[PDB]
Amino acid sequence: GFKQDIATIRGDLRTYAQDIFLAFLNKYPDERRYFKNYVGKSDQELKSMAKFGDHTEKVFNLMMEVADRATDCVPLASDANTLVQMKQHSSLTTGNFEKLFVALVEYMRASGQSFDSQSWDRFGKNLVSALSSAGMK
Ligand code: HEM
Repeated sequence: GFKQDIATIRGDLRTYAQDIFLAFLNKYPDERRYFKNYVGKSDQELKSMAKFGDHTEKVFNLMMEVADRATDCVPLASDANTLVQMKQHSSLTTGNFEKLFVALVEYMRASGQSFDSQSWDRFGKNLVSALSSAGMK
């Protein structure tokens, strides 16, 4: 279930973080414009870029903390507020986050692995609602 998936992701966070983040950028290539250091870099070039690994790790660690603090895939309003108020997110809208969760759920469905994809899609929906409530356009 969803709690086991957090443990699966955390066990190999760097690899899952890098692989899901790349799946996101490759499915929605316009999103790469927000990451001006990752423009014009192949998957293997980014795996060799220390800041890419550090960024993706820090993003997925926070995502897994928000997921673990959720109850029945409902995130805390305080965690949504953190994601809205972050300086690095100031230009974003809820559609950037729904694209990340669409990509994440499709990655999970395609993997060899027994992810609770329906729960990640619900979590993403609930998080988008919470981001909108915390003032994201
Ligand atoms: C639940 C989803 C997300 C979480 C948990 C998250 C978390 C984070 C964290 C923790 C950082 C700082 C990392 C560091 O200092 O190295 C960060 C940076 C950033 N985030 Fe997000 N983020 C999310 C979704 C998104 C989305 C959908 C976008 C844009 C499409 C985005 C754009 C950025 C950008 C542009 C930065 C600055 C890049 C950098 O660290 O150099 N984030 N995010």
